[PDB]
Amino acid sequence: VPITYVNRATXKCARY
Amino acid sequence: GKTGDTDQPIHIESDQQSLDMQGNVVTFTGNVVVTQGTIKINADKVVVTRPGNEKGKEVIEGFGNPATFYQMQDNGKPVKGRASKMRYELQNDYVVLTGNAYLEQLDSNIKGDKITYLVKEQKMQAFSDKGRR
Repeated sequence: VPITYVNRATXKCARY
Repeated sequence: GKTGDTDQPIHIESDQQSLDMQGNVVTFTGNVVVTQGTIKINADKVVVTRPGNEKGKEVIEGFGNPATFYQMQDNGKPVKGRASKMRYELQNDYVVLTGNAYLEQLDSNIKGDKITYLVKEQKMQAFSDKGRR
């Protein structure tokens, strides 16, 4: 599967 | 495969996260979500890294003092386990568990301290060392 993580300091996301 | 294996990712909401630009080592801490496909993990620490010129050959470890893993297994033989560390490999079968490693499935349950498992499956192995390396 892909990874999809989200950062506290923007509230928004990326893949790996 | 089946269908869903690229609609549902590994999803991670988090507090104490870091994401590298150069080798792309990643770490999540203090509060971390981990769910994927038909699997859940619980941890206080999570790390992911890439021995990968090619992709999906990524490697993940989770630590919850102890960590736990849960799998709705395809064939009606679901499994769950618990260890000081738990590990998975993203193009691959293999889970590994170390420190107080415990697993239980419809097929079997085992306590040990160094155990490997296969997410597509109902089989496990313990590796009782004595300097064999």
